[PDB]
Order: sequence, then C-alpha cells, then structure tokens
Amino acid sequence: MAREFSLEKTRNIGIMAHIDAGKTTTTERILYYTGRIITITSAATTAAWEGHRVNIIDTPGHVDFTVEVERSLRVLDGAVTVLDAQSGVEPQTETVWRQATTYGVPRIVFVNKMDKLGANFEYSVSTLHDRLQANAAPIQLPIGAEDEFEAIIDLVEMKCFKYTNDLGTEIEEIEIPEDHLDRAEEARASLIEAVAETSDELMEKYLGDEEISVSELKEAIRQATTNVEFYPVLCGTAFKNKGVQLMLDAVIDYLPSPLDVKPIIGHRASNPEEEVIAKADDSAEFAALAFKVMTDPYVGKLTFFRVYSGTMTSGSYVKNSTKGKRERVGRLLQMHANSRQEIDTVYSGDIAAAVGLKDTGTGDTLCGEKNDIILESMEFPEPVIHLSVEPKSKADQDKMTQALVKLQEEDPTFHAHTDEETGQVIIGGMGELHLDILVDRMKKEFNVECNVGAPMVSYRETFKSSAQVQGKFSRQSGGRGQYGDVHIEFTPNETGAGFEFENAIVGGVVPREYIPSVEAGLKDAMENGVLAGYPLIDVKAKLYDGSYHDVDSSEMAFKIAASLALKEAAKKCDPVILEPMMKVTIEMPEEYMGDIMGDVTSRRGRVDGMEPRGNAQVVNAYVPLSEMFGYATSLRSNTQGRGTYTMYFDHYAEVPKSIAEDIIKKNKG
Amino acid sequence: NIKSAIKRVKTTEKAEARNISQKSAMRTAVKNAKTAVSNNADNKNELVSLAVKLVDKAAQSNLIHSNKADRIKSQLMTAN
RNA sequence: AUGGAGAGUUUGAUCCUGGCUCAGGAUGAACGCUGGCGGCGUGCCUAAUACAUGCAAGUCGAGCGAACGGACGAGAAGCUUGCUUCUCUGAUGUUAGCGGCGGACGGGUGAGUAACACGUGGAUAACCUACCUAUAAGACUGGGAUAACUUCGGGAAACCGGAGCUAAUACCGGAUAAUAUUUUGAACCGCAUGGUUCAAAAGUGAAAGACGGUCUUGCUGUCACUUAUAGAUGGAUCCGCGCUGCAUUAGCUAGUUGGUAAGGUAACGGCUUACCAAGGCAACGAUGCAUAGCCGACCUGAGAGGGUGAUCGGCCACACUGGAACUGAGACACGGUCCAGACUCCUACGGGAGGCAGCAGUAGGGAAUCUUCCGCAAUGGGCGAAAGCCUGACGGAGCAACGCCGCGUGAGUGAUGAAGGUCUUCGGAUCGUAAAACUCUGUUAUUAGGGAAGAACAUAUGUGUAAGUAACUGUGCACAUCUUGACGGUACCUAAUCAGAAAGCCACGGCUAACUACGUGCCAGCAGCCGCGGUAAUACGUAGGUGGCAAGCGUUAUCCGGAAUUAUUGGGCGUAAAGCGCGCGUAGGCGGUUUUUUAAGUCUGAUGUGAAAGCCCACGGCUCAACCGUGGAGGGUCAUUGGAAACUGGA
Ligand SMILES: CC(=O)O[C@H]1C[C@@]2(C)[C@@H](C[C@@H](O)[C@H]3[C@@]4(C)CC[C@@H](O)[C@@H](C)[C@@H]4CC[C@@]32C)/C1=C(\CCC=C(C)C)C(=O)O
Ligand SMILES: Nc1nc2c(ncn2[C@@H]2O[C@H](COP(=O)(O)OP(=O)(O)O)[C@@H](O)[C@H]2O)c(=O)[nH]1
Ligand SMILES: [Mg+2]
Ligand SMILES: [Mg+2]
Ligand SMILES: [Mg+2]
Ligand SMILES: [Mg+2]
Ligand SMILES: [Mg+2]
Ligand SMILES: [Mg+2]
Ligand SMILES: [Mg+2]
Ligand SMILES: [Mg+2]
Ligand SMILES: [Mg+2]
Ligand SMILES: [Mg+2]
Ligand SMILES: [Mg+2]
Ligand SMILES: [Mg+2]
Repeated sequence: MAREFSLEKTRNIGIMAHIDAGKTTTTERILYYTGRIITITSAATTAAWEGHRVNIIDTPGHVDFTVEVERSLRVLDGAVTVLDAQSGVEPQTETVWRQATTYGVPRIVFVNKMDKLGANFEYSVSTLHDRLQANAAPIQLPIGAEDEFEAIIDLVEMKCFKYTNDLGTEIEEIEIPEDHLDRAEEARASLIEAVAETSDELMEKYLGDEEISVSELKEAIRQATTNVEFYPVLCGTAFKNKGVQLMLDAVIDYLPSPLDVKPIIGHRASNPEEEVIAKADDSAEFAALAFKVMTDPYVGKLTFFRVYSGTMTSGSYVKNSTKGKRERVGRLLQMHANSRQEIDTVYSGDIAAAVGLKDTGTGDTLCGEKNDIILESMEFPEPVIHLSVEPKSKADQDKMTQALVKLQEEDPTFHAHTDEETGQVIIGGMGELHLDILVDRMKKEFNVECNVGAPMVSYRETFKSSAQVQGKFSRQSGGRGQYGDVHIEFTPNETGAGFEFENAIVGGVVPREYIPSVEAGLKDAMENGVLAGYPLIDVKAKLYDGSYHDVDSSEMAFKIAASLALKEAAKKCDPVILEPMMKVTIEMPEEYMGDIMGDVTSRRGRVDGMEPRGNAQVVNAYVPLSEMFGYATSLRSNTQGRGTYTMYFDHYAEVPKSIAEDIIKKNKG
Repeated sequence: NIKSAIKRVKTTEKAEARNISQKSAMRTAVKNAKTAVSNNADNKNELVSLAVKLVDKAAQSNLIHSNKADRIKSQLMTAN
C-alpha cells in the first residue's frame, strides 16, 4: 500500500574498513540498538532508527575479497569507514577509500577501538589527512584514551556525553568540562573552517565573526558530505558500547538519501547511445540492479537487488534487460536483525531479495516488462594470480566444470579458462587467499577435490645461426617410386617477424605445383618442435634450389624433403629455446621502488624504466612468464599490500643455458 | 496431525478399552459354558444361558458379527 | 462400392532379385529462427528423488457441563444524577473440553502386480452393507463413573503425573419384543449340498433425548433413538473366455492335490491345524527369467493389421520401506495409532519431532513441462433443523504458438512501366500495379461511455392445499416477495482518430514447385539417397528472382505408411537367401465312396448386455470454425434360448 518509510528517511549504507577494524562488531551493535525498542547474515540487513529505515551492508576487508566491496559500493549510497584507533588508515582502508571515491560514495569515518592500548584519535585523524589526502575533520572529541576513554564531546552541539558502563545504557548528557572547553572550541573552529573551505556562504558567515547556528552548521555538514567534499570523523568503541548511538545519529544527519544522491544513468537496449536518467520516483518505471546472488537452503536462490526508480510487487513478471528475458518475481524478502520478512512490494531506494529469478547474475538490470532500460554495470579488477587447477580424480571433471560455472556466477572476480596450447584449465583470482578459499569450497561444498599448481609456460624455438641445407627423399625400392629433393637456406629471422617462406626458384628446377606443398611441409615440421617439441618461430626459409622427377614427384614426397631439410637445419643451425616475456608495469609508493626493482632483477627480468604517476611511482620491466608465478604475494609483502601490477605478453627471449637444458631434459624424460 | 485425528486417537483408545473388557467377559462366559456342557454339570443350562446373553450383547455392541454370534449360539445350544 | 499412385540408387547397357533412401499422417514433444490477436484444449513423459513455507477435514451450543461475556434493566449519591460498586436480574453472543457424525469420500501416483489385476459373459441354495426410503412394533425402570474445572508436584519443549468435584443423545444393570439360535411336527419346491412357508415350545438384550405448540404436564409437531422385514446404494467371492517376450528356461509342486475332523471368516474353501492317501500342474508351454497397471480409447493403415495406454471416464494397486492390529457400517487407513528399518530435523543434552505420488513452490535430474494466484458466486461433498462453516474437489484468473480453430498485418484506382537493386546480347528484361499519388474501410489498435447471461436457489416473510391432530405450531407440496458473482466493469455494444503500431521460415541438381550473377577452387563447405566442390558450381557462401507455407517455418527424436520388406488377406526355396546327406518312426496336421443318426464346428431368428465420453451420420447453440449439446448408427471371438443338416467333427 504505502511505503513505511519515505525516500527522505531511507538510508543505504555500507560498513567498510581494514581487516579486524571492527566492521562486524559495529554492525552487530547497530542492529542491536535499532532492534531494541544478533546474527549478521545475507547481503544486507534492514533496521529502523529514529523513524528512518537503514539498510546496512557489511563489507570484507581483505584485498582478496575486493569484489564484495565493489558490488556493495555500486548499489550503496553512503559508507562508514571504520579505523582502528591505534593505527589509523591501513592499506585496505586506502583501497576501500579509493573504491568509494571512484563510486562517489559519501563517507563518514568512525575511529573504533578507542579503548585499545595505543589508541590515538589525533594520530588517526592525521593518517586520514596524510595517507588518504581527504578533507576529513572531527565532529567529536574523545574525553579519555584507552582505559581512560569515558566521554565524547559532540562539537556541533558542544555537548558532552559520559558513558558510565560498557552496556551502552545510562549515558549522561552534560555540559563540556571547563578544562576541555578550550580544546572543544578549537576543534569546533577547525571543523567550521573545514566546512567553509567548501561552502562560500558559511565561509563569509564565519569570517563575519557571527555565531554559527546549530541548524546552519548541520545543514552545511550535510551539504558537504553529500557533495563528497567533507568527511566527518567520529570516535568510539563498538566492543564496549560507546559512540554507536552518536554514529547512527551522524549517519542520519549527514549521509545522503536516494534523493540527495546523484542520479543514475542507463542505456536503452535498442538505443545504446540514448541516455536515460532513473531518479528515485515511485511513480516512475521500475528499474533495479541485481548486485548479489546466493543460495539459501530454505527458500532457494536469492537475488539481492537495489531498486533505483519505480516500484515492483511480488508475484509478477519483470524484464532482465541484460539477458533480455522475462523473470517471475514470486516472492520478495527482507532480512532483519533476527528474521526474514516477506514483503509485498519494493519501492525506489530499497534493497531486497527476490525468490524465483532464474538466470539473473550480479550486475544484471531488472526493468519493467514494457521498459527496456539497462543500468550501468560494475567493473571489477582483473585477475592478479593464476593457478592451473585440476581434479584429483578425472571422473570428477564434469562436476569440476559445473562448480566452476556456478562459482563464476557467484563471484565476478573469479575466472576460469582453458588454455589451448597447454590444454590446462587455469583459475584466476584476486590472491592466494581468494584461490585457497575457492579451492576449499570446491572440495567441500561441491565435493570435487582439486589440486593446483603453477601454470605451464608454452615455450618456443628458433634458429640462432643461418645455413644452407638440402633434403632428398627417395622411395623407388618398392612398388611405386617417390622422389623429392629441395635446397633451402634457413636464416634467423628478426625476432617477432614470424616464419617467412621465399621461393627463389630459377629455371623451374622445382615445379611450381610442388612449391606450396614444400611450404606446407615446412609449416608442419616447424609446428612440430625440432629441439624439445615446441613450435619453431622466427625463421626465414628461402627455397633456392631443388630437383624433381617427371613421375615420382609428389606433394607428399616434397613434404618429406622439406621435413628432412628442417631436420638437417635443426642439426646444423644450433637451435635455442625461447620463453615468453611479459611487459610488467608495477605501481607502488616510491619507498618500495628499490625492493620492487631488486625483486624484478632477481626474477631474471630487467627494469625498463621508472616514472612518477599521481602521488606514486610506476616501474616498467620485462620478466619471464615462468618467473612471474606468485608475483602478487611478493609484491604485496614488499609494499605492505599497497603495490599493484599488470602484465601482458610482450615478446619471446632466449632461455638461459641451464634453464634451457632443464626444459630439454624434462621434455625428453 | 489434525485436531480430529488427535480426538480420534483418544476416543479410539477409550473404545478399545471398553470393547476388550466386554469381549474378554463374553469369551470367558463362552468358555465356561462350553466346559460345563462338555462335562455335564447341574450349572450347565444356567452357564449356557449366560454365555448366550453375553454373546448376543456383544453382537449388538458390534464386538462380534451377528453371524459370529449365530455360530457361537448354534454350537453351544447343539452341544447342550 | 466412398476405398488402395510411387520415385532414386548395383550395369557400358539390360531384365530380375534385394536391401537402403525419399515423398504422407501423427506428438504431453525438444531445439533454431521468428513472432499480432482471440476461442477451445493441453502442459514433470526424467528422480515412486529429497523437500523449506502456506493451505488441502471439519462441523454440530436445537446432545452435555463449564468458563468468558455482558445488554434490557435493578439499588446508594460520590451532590459528577452520570457515573458507581455488588446485594442482584442478568438477554443477544463466544469459546477450550466430553459426546455425535464425518476424517475409508473427494484429490495424487502407476512403484508393485503376468494375477480372475483388467475386459467380456455368467453364478452365489456360501456372502456383508452406516447414512437414505417404505412398512410394523417400541422408546419402560434404575445406577456408577470421567473429561472439563480446582489444587499439589515434575518439565526447554513435547507435555506429564498425584488429590478433589460434575454432566449428558457418553457408559452400564434390570423389564417386554422377535422371521435371529435349539428341538418337534407339517406343506410345497429345487441348480448335489438344499430353498420357502406354517404350527408348538425352551434359552433372549433394544432404546434418548433436544427445540417448540397447545397447556389440561395430558396431548402433540420436527429432529434424533431401538428391533424386524423389504428396497436402493455400495462392497465381497467364484467361474467360461480374452488379454506378453524368451526353450541359448523342461521339468515344477510337499499344505503341495484330494478326503475326514476341528478352528476360523460376511461368506465357500488347505483359509489354518491334526490324521490318511500320493496326488496336482506341464510341450494345448508348467516352472524360471525379463518386462508391464488393465480397459473405454488414441495414432496410423483402403482394409486386414501395426503402434500406443497423456489429458477425460471405469476398475485395480500404492501413500518414506516392512509388519500389525485398533476404532468403525466400511480401513488393516495419503494429511490415524503401534513396532522395526533408513533418513532428516529441534534440544537447555534431560529429551522430542517428521513423511507434498494433495494444491502452489524449493533443490536435484533432464532436451523439456506453469502461479508459493482469486472465490466458495455455480456443481458436488462433509457437518448442522437452519442461517451457516469447511472444501487447493471444483469454478475461475495467471504463464507457455504446446496443439487445433478463427481474424489480422489493409482495399479500389493506379503506366506515367517513376527512382533503385539484379541480369544483360548494352537494345532491353525483371523486382512491377509493385511503388508514388488520389479515393475508401477500421476487422484490429488507442480513447470515452453503456454493459449480459452464467443466479437456481437456500433461508426468511405471506397465503393456498394434503396426511395426522381434539385443535395449533410444525411437516410435504403449490404460488408470490427481499437478498445472493471470484471471474469483473471481463465478454459484448456504441462514438471518434489513424494505414497508420502487426511477416517470418525453409527450399530452388533428380526425387520435388521454384534459376541466374558474383566469391571460392577436392579448399572452405553441403548432404535424406544418388552425390556435389580441382577456374563456366542452377548442389558450397552471398545477392536478385522464384516456389511452398505463413504467426508460424525448419531441424532432431519416436510410431504407422509407402514395405507384398514375415505375404490370412498378400511372397518364396533348379541357378538370386532358402529342400534337413538319407532312412525308420512317435505326437500332431490332413485324409477314399455310400447309408442312417447326433448337432461340437457351421448357418439362421428372438431376448439381455457390450456404461458415459470418444470415432462416423444428422440436427441445434456459440457471428464462423474449433468447441459444446442432443439423437442415430457402429463396435462380441459375448451369453441364454428356438430352428437347418450340405460340409468338417462324433456314433
Ligand atoms: C563481510 C562478510 O560477510 O565477509 C565474509 C563473506 C566472504 C567475503 C568471506 C570470505 C570468502 O569466503 C568470500 C568469497 C569471495 C569466497 C569465494 C566465493 O565463495 C565467494 C562467493 C565468496 C563471497 C563472499 C565471502 C563468502 C567473508 C569474510 C572473510 C573471512 C576471513 C578469512 C580469513 C577466511 C568475512 O567474514 O569477513
Ligand atoms: N579493543 C577493542 N577491540 C575491538 C573493538 N571492537 C571490536 N574489537 C575486536 O576487534 C576484532 C575485529 O573483529 P570484527 O568485529 O569481526 O571486525 P572486521 O575484521 O572489521 O570484520 C574482534 O576481535 C573484535 O572483538 C573495540 O572497541 N575495542
Ligand atoms: Mg567481519
Ligand atoms: Mg512399472
Ligand atoms: Mg499395407
Ligand atoms: Mg486418512
Ligand atoms: Mg502428505
Ligand atoms: Mg506439490
Ligand atoms: Mg539441470
Ligand atoms: Mg505391412
Ligand atoms: Mg542359393
Ligand atoms: Mg534331397
Ligand atoms: Mg550340410
Ligand atoms: Mg458409448
């Protein structure tokens, strides 16, 4: 009938932070407080605070699970960035901050673990300023640190709250103590200056020396936050129930609504150039984005989606404009702190789960049947680690493929592909932890035990020396007689130029009919390796002479002659083995550049160059693909998880003596 | 379980108790009457009459079928 | 008379034989491409796989006690005569519990079953039957409990116990009543056993009240209750015949076959037990193995036949697997109980719970099959005196071109053969009256109004009449009136606007309707068969054109056809596949001429039945059609009975 909460009162937020900063503690406390006048499961949880609907999505911290952060920030409106008080901004805090910035998500910072030894609110704020380059300012001050932390001075209202116990109840609203009054007023002045740096009206009002009103300053903070120009910084300890109510109040006061947020742009299916703005309007057409897909053992497949524009009732038909099909929305569910409730309708700015959607993956658009809009999808990072995977028992390869399909539908960042050359299946993930979890889930949930290893590297061969050679095959002894004879100069071609066949035949010594057959024989013979079984590349074959018989000559005979010519050229030209070389571009802070270049040179690669980029550095190098195995872990260890890289095949290079001999021995036996 | 099914469980238990008591009584009377008829006793006719009484009351209660009661009476009164 | 088509392919060529292939029809279909609408149908064929969640079986207060509840309307004035307590009256109502009936129907599925399971035709003098109907006779006299409820104790829960009290249409004793049982006599009759009727006695138990009318507690209405005999309905058993593959399954059987006795059952019966005997089945296929629900019917075929057993109807079987009984008229019971087993779930770790092959839905399997929808308004069912409650039966809506049927995507004029594509002999031909343009319509579509039937009723209120009454109320019947729609403001109708939104698929060498240009060059590719492709490809891909179909068109799978290619209809064995190497001979098959007789086969007449739906013929109703309805005809190797004697069979 009528939505229990209005767009102006709806809040979609996400708790993001570094590992073990207190995301799940904070979320559990939030759910408990909203649910009083707690198990955290599902993509999102709906609660109510002060007559406001609050949908909360708790995100993972590990760089291996950045897909969850990405797909949550895509559909979320605001974020709470949780910081460990003792350490402030950490590498994954920076990563989630950059993702939220790329999605233009307003954020409020929350300094958790104030009671922990070494807690330093000022140092956490300084880390916000330095590491992130963020216009963050405190809107609260902690009275006491570590075990002494016992009150919080709200600065918008210059009011102190004293917490008498760890239970989160019996908070005393008192006036700021005199000894902290000066510090509180200085913090308020700093906050006002920070907001005025974005607001010109507020700036003039403050320069006029007139007293700023509580309502005016709240409005200003809300405007700056919704513009993603100001970050309010709060403090507390979720474990001991201090500051959580203030944090929820700030979520309500400062984080935007689906109205305050910027609109969403999509493409008509039939008019991709056409642009459609989907504002938060119940009366408008229904368009929603499916951001998560899971399976619940009780109710079946759940598709968690965020509705941007329109409304949709359970037990109806919608369009999946990305798959261009029709989906039956049978049931609609919302997950609460303690229970799932079936809900008859969903309005703009609501996150819900559908029961009954088949063939609807994350990133799909669900639009009204008549409509054909397609909302903007999500971009996820490319794989950073690759492992050849294979079932321990070949009888389970079908189960393995089906599990890989289901797992790729569940997780966008996990990929699986077959390599033609090697005939191996490779799995790409975000890290070692990601791939390890996926292997274990395949082993247990899907009951497919698999073993993983470093992907095989497809090597190539070439001729280092030039030589004229001849091949002559005679098979006249028995029955039909076959004669072939060719004289070919084999030359090391310029690297990367490929095989080049030239026909310097004069006088028709080799009938023109058989020359294409000679070329085909050379191609086959070079496809088959001449030193270790790998294809031969970068060779110029110049067929300059030959002989033939008016009858015995045949295409197969000339192919045999070409094969013997390539065999004697491999004997006479000193073939080498080539290995793929990857162009590797590494980005990291300058303070780890020496470590990265040392590791590059230790990988038998060479540093091509360096160059500044933004506030960081970029290193360009060429490294063997074999030596690039497991490079993401080493880079993250060298850079404290701050380093990133990309790699692409660049060219082939000669394998060193010992490595080539080892390859050869392995291939022979 | 249905409410009427639970109620039927209770009522079935009650009916079974009553029926088995009455059936045991009539079986005992029939056995006594048959023994008395087999070995002539001055109580023979009174015992046979009691047996027939209980057999017919059982048949009317539906513990045995009318034809079952008829067979019992026929054999008892032919022996006596 | 209502009905029957063939073609390609073995050769240098030929005739024959022979297989292979194709042209037809069909589907619970799937997939590819495409896709406007309406009507009527159909939609998990796979995993009888496991199942979250909701619902699918209740009802009766006019059987019963109790509790809650509190009108109408009593008492004191708080001086508030509008608010107040208990000392009342307490009505309209609601309920957990005892009790009655119903949960054995309805709905699902096809696992098992090769069997009197099913179909057909018969038999029961070997049987049972609540509710319903008819008739007759009754309903007399007493009693002890118990739930609920109160109290105490133990539990997370499931819920458990101890003590105390109270009802009945709950239970029990006694009285009278029998066509029932025992004995005696008699009459008649029949399919061995036996059946029906009459007359005597002996043993012998049934029941209940509730709501009303008249009120004389006497009479009496409705409902309910008991016994007996009939009817109807439903169920049970037996028998002839029919109904499947294998002999690379030839022996099987020991309660087995029969008898005697007993027990047991609604009932006959080795149904079971004790005794006696050695019987019983089987080449007319026993036994074993495999597979399978059967039928009405459905597809195909000229027929004979072949294939199948979805939807709908009948019968059967099953309800996690196996066994068992209880209650009951009826079950050895889908949403009951007990035990065992497998599996799953909850737990406070003490202990508890469950069975979607009901309707939706989930997971899984699969090439593949739908909504966790609305309503009891119609029909039907359960309970009730009734209103009414329940009813995932059912009536509807939703989804799917899945099938069939219907209508669209425009019509008239339109040479001046417009542009443009393709080919060209460079003249021209063709797309083409196609187009453009003028004129016309609105089936459809959009907008706005009107708007069915399906609805009969029941109940209630008035009278009239019929049985009974001493007379009413009531009961049966008849005529009137108020009210009752999920679908649904849907079908349909009216008015206005626009050709404007609405055509795709395959094929074009022969079979086979439809040919040309480019690219390729035994490559890429095509293909049902024969085959095509190496520079002139009507066979590969594209383009133009053409052909067949059309909201569908193609491909794959399966069945019948063509196939006389298992040949009864309707084929063969010298050389094409096929005469056992040849005797002797068993069973079986077949059998010379005449006469008399029988009537098993054979022919002919009558009666009963072969449900309904379906197919065919006719008619009627949806604007047509599909579809729906109503009659007819048909369908048996069917059964009983009466006739004929040539042929086959018997004497
Ligand atoms: C916010 C949240 O609920 O995160 C949870 C949820 C989480 C992100 C999980 C880690 C990992 O399985 C994640 C992946 C990507 C693992 C690979 C696939 O199976 C994905 C379909 C899956 C989705 C999210 C999930 C299941 C979490 C973690 C990390 C736990 C830490 C360690 C060291 C194992 C977490 O609880 O923080
Ligand atoms: N000292 C301290 N520890 C805290 C606080 N809040 C949470 N933690 C702990 O820090 C860890 C963070 O774990 P969790 O809440 O799951 O956070 P996540 O890693 O961000 O998901 C846990 O051990 C928490 O108990 C706090 O206020 N103080
Ligand atoms: Mg966490
Ligand atoms: Mg079967
Ligand atoms: Mg034929
Ligand atoms: Mg039952
Ligand atoms: Mg069930
Ligand atoms: Mg179901
Ligand atoms: Mg599947
Ligand atoms: Mg035939
Ligand atoms: Mg021969
Ligand atoms: Mg011979
Ligand atoms: Mg021989
Ligand atoms: Mg018929």
